[PDB]
Amino acid sequence: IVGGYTCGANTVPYQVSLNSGYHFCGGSLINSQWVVSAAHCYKSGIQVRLGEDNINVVEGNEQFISASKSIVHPSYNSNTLNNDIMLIKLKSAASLNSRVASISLPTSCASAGTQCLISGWGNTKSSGTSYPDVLKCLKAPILSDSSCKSAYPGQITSNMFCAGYLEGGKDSCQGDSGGPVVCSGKLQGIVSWGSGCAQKNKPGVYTKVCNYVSWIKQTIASN
Ligand SMILES: NC1=NCc2ccccc21
Ligand SMILES: [Ca+2]
Repeated sequence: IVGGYTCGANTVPYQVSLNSGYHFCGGSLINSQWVVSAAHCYKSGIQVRLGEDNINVVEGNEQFISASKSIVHPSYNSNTLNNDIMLIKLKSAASLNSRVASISLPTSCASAGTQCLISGWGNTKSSGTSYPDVLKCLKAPILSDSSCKSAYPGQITSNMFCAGYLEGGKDSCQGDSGGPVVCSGKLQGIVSWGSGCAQKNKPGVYTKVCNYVSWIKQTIASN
């Protein structure tokens, strides 16, 4: 997260870290057994880390749970990042509490201009590299589809939206992928891609979760 702020420990209790020896992506807890992330975060041997603030220090509220299965969206296209969504099932259910909590799925899509909370442990610099140990947060509005498509001609599908600031300075970044965009208490986005981080006229691009609610619900009911 570039241009954001330190969230505060466990203030984003649905935020998870995906670990394969090291943090490599975010995700969102949607019930005690299931996490949503980005398809481009797929790999084998994922451990889901819940209740994290400093990802390099055991502070006492973490739960570390191996994935038993991962399900990449059937239409995911790794070339274009269309349908950049996957589901991860936990081998044992998380113990839900104030610091480990699920986030609700959309009941409809959200409007342009709606303010959202984006969070993650990704790079905090727009030029160069610095990775935080503690979770970072950013408040950012959903941008109009025309501003999104103008920024990324030929790359935006109906399964993507942009959020952030056309002036730059505030954005998600590498290492935030798979994490949440929460608007009005609903998981409306998954951190997906962008051109650079926090650059003018290049806002972040997010998977449009509201298009996937039926797929999510049916997939988790059958797995
Ligand atoms: N907003 C983003 N710009 C580049 C990038 C990489 C990975 C996730 C998000 C972004
Ligand atoms: Ca920790």
